[PDB]
Amino acid sequence: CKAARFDLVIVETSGIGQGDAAIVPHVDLSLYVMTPEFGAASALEKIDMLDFADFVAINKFDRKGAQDAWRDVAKQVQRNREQWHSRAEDMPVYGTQASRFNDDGVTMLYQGLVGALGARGMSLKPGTLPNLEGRISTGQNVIVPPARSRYLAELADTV
Amino acid sequence: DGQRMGLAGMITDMAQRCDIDLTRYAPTTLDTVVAGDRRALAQLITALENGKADPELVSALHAQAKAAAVPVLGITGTGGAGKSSLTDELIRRFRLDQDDALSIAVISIDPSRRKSGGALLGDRIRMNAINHPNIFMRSLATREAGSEISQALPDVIAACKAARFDLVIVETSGIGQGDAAIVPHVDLSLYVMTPEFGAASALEKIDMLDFADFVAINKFDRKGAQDAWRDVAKQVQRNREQWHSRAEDMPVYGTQASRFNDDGVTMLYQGLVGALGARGMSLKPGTLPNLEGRISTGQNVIVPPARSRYLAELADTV
Amino acid sequence: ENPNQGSFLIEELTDLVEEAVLQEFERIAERGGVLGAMETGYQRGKIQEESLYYEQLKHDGTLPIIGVNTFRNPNGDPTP
Amino acid sequence: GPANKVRFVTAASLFDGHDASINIMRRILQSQGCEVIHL
Ligand SMILES: Nc1nc2c(ncn2[C@@H]2O[C@H](COP(=O)(O)OP(=O)(O)O)[C@@H](O)[C@H]2O)c(=O)[nH]1
Ligand SMILES: [Mg+2]
Repeated sequence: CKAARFDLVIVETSGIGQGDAAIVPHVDLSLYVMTPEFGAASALEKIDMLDFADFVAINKFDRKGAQDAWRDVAKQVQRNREQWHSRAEDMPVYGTQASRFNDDGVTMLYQGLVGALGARGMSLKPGTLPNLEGRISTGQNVIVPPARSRYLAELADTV
Repeated sequence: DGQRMGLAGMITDMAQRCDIDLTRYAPTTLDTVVAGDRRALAQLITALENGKADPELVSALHAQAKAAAVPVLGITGTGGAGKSSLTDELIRRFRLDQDDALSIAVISIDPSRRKSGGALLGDRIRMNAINHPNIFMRSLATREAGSEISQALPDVIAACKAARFDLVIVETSGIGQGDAAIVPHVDLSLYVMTPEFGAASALEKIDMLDFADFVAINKFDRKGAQDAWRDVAKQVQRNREQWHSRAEDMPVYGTQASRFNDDGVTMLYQGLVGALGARGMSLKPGTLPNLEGRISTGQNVIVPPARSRYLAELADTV
Repeated sequence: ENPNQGSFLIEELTDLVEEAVLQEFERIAERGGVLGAMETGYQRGKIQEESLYYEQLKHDGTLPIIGVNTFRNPNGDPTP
Repeated sequence: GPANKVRFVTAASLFDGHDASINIMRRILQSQGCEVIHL
């Protein structure tokens, strides 16, 4: 594939376990996805993939604990990184939402990946999208504020 | 002094000072082992782990294991599923029902750190009900680059079996999707799952379900509990190709480990008792309320989720 | 425009249907919103199951539907 | 290094609600590439 003189190569592996990090030496850049439901905070400190992932993304704030997972994951990434003298909110971990179109976190991740590719020296044109800032999307353009998920219960109680 | 010389340097000196192996201290026979010692038992376990024993010893171990005729039950699943808690609950139910008249052995396997070289064998912490001479537990690490089982796991399994115990439970590390390292070596298979596992179609490519004997879903608190159970049961039926049955009767039941005295836990214990009886191991007649059912009704739950977000209502009132 | 004069049955059916509908509403809410229902295909599968049950019963014939399960006139079924 | 691995166990004495010291000890020990069962 590389010999095809293409701009970019992207490879997705199979669903991984815990002790599996075979992709480390065969590629250049490492993106690892994660879910808010992953287990206890003390548990996560045994996920070996965090030892090499250049970026880690928790996707979709479907369930709860999204912010909790974000804080814990960022803190553990710092812990494994040995970059003690830096605060967590700047770490290269971003949480997004796949199903929702035009997600803010997706844009943030794209801007970061553009920066990373520029670091490796990849020829390309200057940026065009509004270079927004942030670390977690606010869930904009959502149909319903989660505050009223169970309105039917309110209607039943009303009746 | 810890601030002066530094905790890092103190730990380095501690690590380097304790550096010596105890390989020469292993025994050379199994007589005292079958006698019932524990320290020599751990000695044999360690010697097998490092492979410092004669092949004659291992051959004798296998010979005795061929006469062991004992239950070997493995429990595995995704990482962070919570299998350890389920194991603890099962052990507790065993003790409660059988009046501590059994000889329980437990083996856990945890991943190693492929970079640093160390590991964090953090599973004994969750379990709490092993405060007894008649139930023994042991943990082992990965230590190998690729697999999720020991380079001598069958050897230690045979050694543990030779100790004339009642039943051996074994758990590996959190598995991926293409792994079946627990299938051929053990006798019975328990697989844990979570409601947040992806699309319904995704359920059709979890290879572990192919050899699974019994599948349980944990932490029913979250959404989709009933829907996830439905899809799991339907997929299990499809993979079994036993079209002659209706869906609800398939041998798949899911429980909520954390909350005390879960009904589904008792149901699963009843099923596993039936399974062992079908394979024929000596045990006393049942004594607990042996209910029927398929999914726990959330008994004794503190708050019916129908009133989960009351605080928002109070704020709106104000 | 009000045939309820003399009717216990209309009121009984009304209240029972209302209770059933509200119970289904509570179940839907416990399913976590209509959007979540759409994502998980809850109601789609439910309708699938109920349609299968209805068709199975219709093919069984234990439900009286006039002119399909009986009254098969000996003239055959040409149906131009 | 030596084929043997360092196995440790860490815990707190009865009735001391603080725990962070255990964590600080154990994470450093882990950094030193030693297997420890923290109970
Ligand atoms: N909601 C819920 N959480 C649970 C339940 N059982 C265990 N957990 C969570 O799982 C954690 C323990 O996971 P653990 O067994 O140590 O991870 P494992 O050893 O890799 O399987 C606990 O901290 C609990 O928060 C349950 O029944 N319901
Ligand atoms: Mg574990």
